[PDB]
Amino acid sequence: LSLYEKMLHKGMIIKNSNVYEKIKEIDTIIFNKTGTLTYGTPIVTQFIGDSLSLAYAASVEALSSHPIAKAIVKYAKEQGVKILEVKDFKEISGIGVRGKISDKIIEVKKAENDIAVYINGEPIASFNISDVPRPNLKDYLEKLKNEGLKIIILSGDKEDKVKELSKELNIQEYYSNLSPEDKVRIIEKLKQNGNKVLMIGDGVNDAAALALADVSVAMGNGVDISKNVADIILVSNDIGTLLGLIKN
Ligand SMILES: Nc1ncnc2c1ncn2[C@@H]1O[C@H](COP(=O)(O)O)[C@@H](O)[C@H]1O
Repeated sequence: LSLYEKMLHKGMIIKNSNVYEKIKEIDTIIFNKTGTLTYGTPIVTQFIGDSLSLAYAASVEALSSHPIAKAIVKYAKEQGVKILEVKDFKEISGIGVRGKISDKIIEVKKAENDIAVYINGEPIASFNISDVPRPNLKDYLEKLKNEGLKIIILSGDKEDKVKELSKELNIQEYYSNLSPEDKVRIIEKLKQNGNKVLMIGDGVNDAAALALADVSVAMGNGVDISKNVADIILVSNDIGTLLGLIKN
């Protein structure tokens, strides 16, 4: 039907209307990592420590709703340990959680294996938690060879998580440990350098960068601040779908 309907049926909401004109001009495609190149769901990739520590950690995390707490709880159930009764539980907002089991103070909190487990102030185990990447690569390579598109990846994630993923999809140019303010500035430079930037984002740390892109795409599973500022919503959460469109 109408162009809007065609796109919607392609899995794309076009909030803008001028965006088509804008797309022919784009020469730089920037991906925010989290929830764009990956699902937005943290998993335990590794636990270091024993099963008693695992049980303690999950028992305490069972009382939090944070995605990380959930991922630990889920990992432990899969190992087959059961949830223990916790007393004097406390979330902290910044660090993590705390609680008392069998006369032992248990804390599960961040660190830098970012997540540590402390039994009576002594770090006893840790979790390495990370994301699940979306299936694909060729799609992106079709971009590289499509037009002469430069592809950049950005995230507030650590240089280890980002380097690994960029190695994976074969992107040379990426930047890690970035705050929104950093991202705004990188895009700023690019636009000042005369580049036309299309950016795909998803979630809190992407909104301000997206608002500043020449054309902006938010993911379907993306947060509201991101979507109310995006030119396009990939309600399909299917990047490939968006790719094709870039193949004008
Ligand atoms: N329930 C939790 N268990 C362990 N660590 C947490 C928890 N909640 C927050 N954190 C830590 O706090 C950081 C930032 O939290 P957030 O700002 O809410 O995403 C996370 O990356 C974790 O290191």
